[PDB]
Amino acid sequence: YFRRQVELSTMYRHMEKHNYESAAEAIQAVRDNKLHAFIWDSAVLEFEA
Amino acid sequence: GSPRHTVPQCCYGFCIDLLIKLARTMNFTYEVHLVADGKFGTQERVNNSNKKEWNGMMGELLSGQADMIVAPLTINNERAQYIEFSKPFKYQGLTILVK
Amino acid sequence: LNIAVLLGHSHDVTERELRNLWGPEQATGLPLDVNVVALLMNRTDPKSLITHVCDLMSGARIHGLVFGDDTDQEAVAQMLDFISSQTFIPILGIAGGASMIMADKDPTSTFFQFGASIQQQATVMLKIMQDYDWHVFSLVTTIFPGYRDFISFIKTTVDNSFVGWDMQNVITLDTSFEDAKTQVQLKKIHSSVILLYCSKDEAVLILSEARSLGLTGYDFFWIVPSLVSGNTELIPKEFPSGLISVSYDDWDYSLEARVRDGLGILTTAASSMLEKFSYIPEAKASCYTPLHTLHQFMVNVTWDGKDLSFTEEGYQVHPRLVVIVLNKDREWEKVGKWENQTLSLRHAVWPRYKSFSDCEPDDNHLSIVTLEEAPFVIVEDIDPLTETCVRNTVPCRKFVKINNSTNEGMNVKKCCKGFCIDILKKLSRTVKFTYDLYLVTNGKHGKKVNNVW
Amino acid sequence: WDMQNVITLDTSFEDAKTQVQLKKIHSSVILLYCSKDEAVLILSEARSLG
Amino acid sequence: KIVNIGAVLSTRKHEQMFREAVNQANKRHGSWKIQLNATSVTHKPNAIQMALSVCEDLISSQVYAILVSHPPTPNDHFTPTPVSYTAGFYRIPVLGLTTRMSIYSDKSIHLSFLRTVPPYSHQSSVWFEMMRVYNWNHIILLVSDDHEGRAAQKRLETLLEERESKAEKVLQFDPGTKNVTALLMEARELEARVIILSASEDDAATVYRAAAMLNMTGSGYVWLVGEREISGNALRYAPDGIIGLQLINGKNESAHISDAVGVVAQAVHELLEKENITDPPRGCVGNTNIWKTGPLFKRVLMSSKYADGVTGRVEFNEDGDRKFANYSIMNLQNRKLVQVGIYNGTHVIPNDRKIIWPGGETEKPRGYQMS
Ligand SMILES: *[C@@H]1O[C@H](CO)[C@@H](O[C@@H]2O[C@H](CO)[C@@H](O)[C@H](O)[C@H]2NC(C)=O)[C@H](O)[C@H]1NC(C)=O
Ligand SMILES: *[C@@H]1O[C@H](CO)[C@@H](O)[C@H](O)[C@H]1NC(C)=O
Ligand SMILES: *[C@@H]1O[C@H](CO)[C@@H](O)[C@H](O)[C@H]1NC(C)=O
Ligand SMILES: *[C@@H]1O[C@H](CO)[C@@H](O)[C@H](O)[C@H]1NC(C)=O
Ligand SMILES: *[C@@H]1O[C@H](CO)[C@@H](O)[C@H](O)[C@H]1NC(C)=O
Ligand SMILES: *[C@@H]1O[C@H](CO)[C@@H](O)[C@H](O)[C@H]1NC(C)=O
Ligand SMILES: *[C@@H]1O[C@H](CO)[C@@H](O)[C@H](O)[C@H]1NC(C)=O
Ligand SMILES: *[C@@H]1O[C@H](CO)[C@@H](O)[C@H](O)[C@H]1NC(C)=O
Ligand SMILES: *[C@@H]1O[C@H](CO)[C@@H](O)[C@H](O)[C@H]1NC(C)=O
Ligand SMILES: *[C@@H]1O[C@H](CO)[C@@H](O)[C@H](O)[C@H]1NC(C)=O
Ligand SMILES: *[C@@H]1O[C@H](CO)[C@@H](O)[C@H](O)[C@H]1NC(C)=O
Ligand SMILES: *[C@@H]1O[C@H](CO)[C@@H](O)[C@H](O)[C@H]1NC(C)=O
Ligand SMILES: *[C@@H]1O[C@H](CO)[C@@H](O)[C@H](O)[C@H]1NC(C)=O
Ligand SMILES: *[C@@H]1O[C@H](CO)[C@@H](O)[C@H](O)[C@H]1NC(C)=O
Ligand SMILES: *[C@@H]1O[C@H](CO)[C@@H](O)[C@H](O)[C@H]1NC(C)=O
Repeated sequence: YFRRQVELSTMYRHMEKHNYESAAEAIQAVRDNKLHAFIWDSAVLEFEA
Repeated sequence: GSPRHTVPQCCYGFCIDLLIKLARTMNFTYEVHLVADGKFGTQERVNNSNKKEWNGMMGELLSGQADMIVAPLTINNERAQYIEFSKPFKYQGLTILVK
Repeated sequence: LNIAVLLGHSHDVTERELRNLWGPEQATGLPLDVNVVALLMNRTDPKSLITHVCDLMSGARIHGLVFGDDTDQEAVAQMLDFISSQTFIPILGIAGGASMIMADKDPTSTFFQFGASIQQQATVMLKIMQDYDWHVFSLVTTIFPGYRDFISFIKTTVDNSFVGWDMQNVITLDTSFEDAKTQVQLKKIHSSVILLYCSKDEAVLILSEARSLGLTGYDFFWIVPSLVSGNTELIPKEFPSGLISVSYDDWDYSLEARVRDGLGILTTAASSMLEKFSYIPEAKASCYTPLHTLHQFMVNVTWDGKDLSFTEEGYQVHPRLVVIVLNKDREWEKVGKWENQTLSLRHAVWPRYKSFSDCEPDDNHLSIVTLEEAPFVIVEDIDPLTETCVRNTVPCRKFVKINNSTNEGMNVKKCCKGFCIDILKKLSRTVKFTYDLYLVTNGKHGKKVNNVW
Repeated sequence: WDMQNVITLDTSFEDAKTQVQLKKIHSSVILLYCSKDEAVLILSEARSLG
Repeated sequence: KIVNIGAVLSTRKHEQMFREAVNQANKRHGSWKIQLNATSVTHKPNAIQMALSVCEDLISSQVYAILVSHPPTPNDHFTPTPVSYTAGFYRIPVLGLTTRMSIYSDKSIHLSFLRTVPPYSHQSSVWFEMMRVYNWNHIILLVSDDHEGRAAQKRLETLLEERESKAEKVLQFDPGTKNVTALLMEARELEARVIILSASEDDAATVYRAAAMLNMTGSGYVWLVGEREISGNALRYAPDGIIGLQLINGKNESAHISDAVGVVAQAVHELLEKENITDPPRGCVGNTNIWKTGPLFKRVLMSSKYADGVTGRVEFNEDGDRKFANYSIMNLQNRKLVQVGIYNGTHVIPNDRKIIWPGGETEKPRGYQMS
């Protein structure tokens, strides 16, 4: 979805250095402030918040 | 990390109850397995032959190892060109998680 | 072992330099027996191709055969494949009509050629079309055979690439004549780039129809395979000056430099098979079925550092193709050379050759210079995973100098974006012009530096 | 009125430049103005052009 | 005033009928003074000496068309290849008459070859039609022979282009292997049960034994094979009720030879209308120059339509094949091949017989066990 849109490719060139594999490891990384933001599906985030 | 560690496991929650509702309504049994990685599935070129591949859930689907994907499956144009979808059951968007 | 190199050619190149091509060659002898016999011939009939082959097989059981040619007969490769299937002798083709590609081999056949398949050349042509973003094209193929596999290979190649090939439906021809419905299908072409698969006899009629239907325009491109563009001498006047073809007949790589590699391939395969099986000489007794062969063994080889590996189908892994054009002097220029696995070109500045025939005058190509600025002209490298400027970016070139001891540099193709790029795209939408974009290498915006801007 | 170019026809028999001028046309409605002896050839060419 | 015609034919007793058909070729075709000259050569156990005997005879004899037919070779290759190669070196039309290998369809390999018998790939031209008859929309294609089975799979996918459907699963493997049950056990889990097979006899016996040992020949397992899979010991090991095809006038060689002679005769009398009658020279002695009107003479031979003979309505397609052949649909009624339907050029016409399926009743098994 961020690869198709030609005006959102730059963030793609950020996220190619930082993408992860599971949601829970990203939750733990942003939980201890190892990350600083997390773009994700709204239902999973509204559940875990 | 794990070369081969597959044990029988207990799966439950939302979509499992959806599948139980479908097997209650439509007359069929099933056998739930999971995917062999942690990827939904994208459109990636393999090393040679100039050929695209789909990995993940579409990878185990289009290889014939599955017949129905019941998952948080995001509907887009690319997957719908290759597999058919049903009508959605839960609507969302995209947002940010902060502290 | 005993290896014979027979050469059938009317262009008289002597045979004693082949004996000179054996002394310092293979100085580190890995086999225990290397012997060569060089023979010349001026006849190419199959009677000689049976009789002299049986004589050389009776001539101390020659295990290696290398044949070259200068004619245009592809049935020689059809004969030698059957002879290699019957005699259990690895036979190699070099040039002329002997190196022309045949489709399906036999598992009992050990015959091999120095040439590229129609699929590999289709891959090269589509790489050319990808490097110029010629995404809107068509396909005009006649009923000359191999065409169904060619169309199927193109349709499988389109659905497995990050390009997004706009494919107009494949116009096919009934006969070589100017039929009614074939002319109707040819008039439906409104695109520019045309992949034209036909024979040398058909091309004159097809391009005469193209001039008769206005398909030889200054924007209309034409890309053809190797079989239609054969002899460098016989080029008819019905070809447009600006036709691009691909053929591996390089003028630098001569016949001796190729047989010098082929003999090394044969000796390397025999010496490596000696490491696994002992009895390397296994030949047939007389013209009038072993197990250990070199057919299933020489998958890879590295002679003189050059990679010369083979495939399961019986082709070359790395064939040395040459991308030629037809310039305004009605000649064939060595324009593009093939890289390691990728493709390089010399003319990144693509020349017009705007008049294909004598009189095609037009004024819709524009040369546009610009300069890198942070909100307007953002110039970045091409996306390496796709090799494609994505559709907000446009192609451009920059003469980046390699070193500063000399003035040599490369016109590297890059991607432009920003604010003025959208302005130029909307101008090309409205005013409907063809534009060429390039960065400046002289310097900044402008200053009258001693009456020189 | 969204108007395309003024396509003129010198001769319908030359079949090279006028056919390119007809290839420029991709709009829906076309106003035609010629003689009766020429319209047969013009529409016969435009039939094979689709 | 002479036309040389070469013959590369199996037996000496059919050569008399060949010469009789040559004599009848100039019989009703007027008082024109053309002659037809015959030369017959037979089997050789060695393959290079076949072409060695053919070349200096027929090329020096300046033949225009060569009729080649050799069924009774104990070698299982069945290759008239070197005669066709030698005559295609100078673009001389070899007309194959008995072999049916699909390697001859590629005219990029056989540059001037024509044939009057259909190859096995056009059996697929019936099979899609079978899918049109008994409501079959999900088939399982199995290919053993990798030589011509790629062309058969390509022809079936060409016939499935208009419907825009595919098979459920296609499988290919090594011709000659034995441990083939791993393909069938993965074919067991498929929901459809219509099974179509293309194989040779040495693989047909193996896959029949594999389907017998897995009990994959019972109810629902509908089979559909061709002519190779119903001959040899494969007919002995055949599962009961199998549906195959039989060539009408396929094994009757002499009537097909006479029909081919009539075809060549009307083609020569049609070609004599045109001028520029060039001759293929003595190419065996030094003459490397090929015959100039090769493709012209071949294109004359392409669009020739006929209405007389035992074959009768014989016509050649864009590939030079037998247009609209007649196949008798055969069923294995208690290990006895019974004709249970015919097929002319466009459509399957059933007879009044009973189609005993490999499963149970005579009603068609809709073998779509949706899981
Ligand atoms: C084959 O035999 C049939 C027997 O009737 C011929 O008749 C045609 O059969 C097809 C079957 O689909 C029909 O669609 C046609 O309408 C029939 N034609 C007529 C006028 O009866 C058929 O002509 C025979 N030959 C061919 C072409 O294979
Ligand atoms: C599962 O995960 C780890 C890491 O992949 C693996 O080494 C091991 O087999 C398993 N250990 C646990 C925690 O069950
Ligand atoms: C449901 O499935 C069972 C098992 O296949 C079958 O026997 C039965 O007829 C079906 N009954 C219903 C309620 O549809
Ligand atoms: C190519 O293969 C190697 C070895 O399996 C692997 O490391 C690499 O990621 C592959 N590249 C891709 C994904 O095309
Ligand atoms: C090659 O040409 C020469 C000169 O004309 C001739 O003597 C010879 O017969 C030809 N080749 C052979 C070996 O027959
Ligand atoms: C060539 O092939 C062999 C296998 O026979 C392989 O082990 C080797 O790596 C290849 N050559 C090199 C040096 O890469
Ligand atoms: C390029 O050549 C190198 C050897 O210089 C070798 O790795 C390979 O054959 C080629 N492929 C790559 C890595 O581009
Ligand atoms: C340009 O000149 C500089 C001087 O230091 C040199 O380092 C560089 O290699 C030269 N080449 C280029 C990149 O133009
Ligand atoms: C020339 O340029 C290349 C790439 O910048 C560099 O590796 C090389 O050292 C340069 N040579 C000199 C002497 O400038
Ligand atoms: C024509 O026919 C005879 C019949 O025996 C055959 O032997 C020979 O090839 C031909 N002879 C002539 C007259 O050329
Ligand atoms: C084929 O392979 C499987 C592997 O388990 C084996 O069980 C079976 O007996 C084999 N069949 C034959 C005929 O070799
Ligand atoms: C024969 O068919 C039956 C059907 O249930 C099956 O149980 C059995 O395994 C089959 N025989 C063999 C040896 O596969
Ligand atoms: C072959 O056909 C001919 C002509 O009808 C006939 O004379 C001959 O008996 C047939 N042979 C058989 C029995 O197949
Ligand atoms: C024969 O070929 C020549 C080639 O120029 C042609 O001019 C001539 O008309 C042809 N003769 C006939 C009537 O076939
Ligand atoms: C096939 O059958 C039709 C109808 O009888 C006939 O016209 C045609 O000649 C037959 N072809 C053969 C194989 O003789």
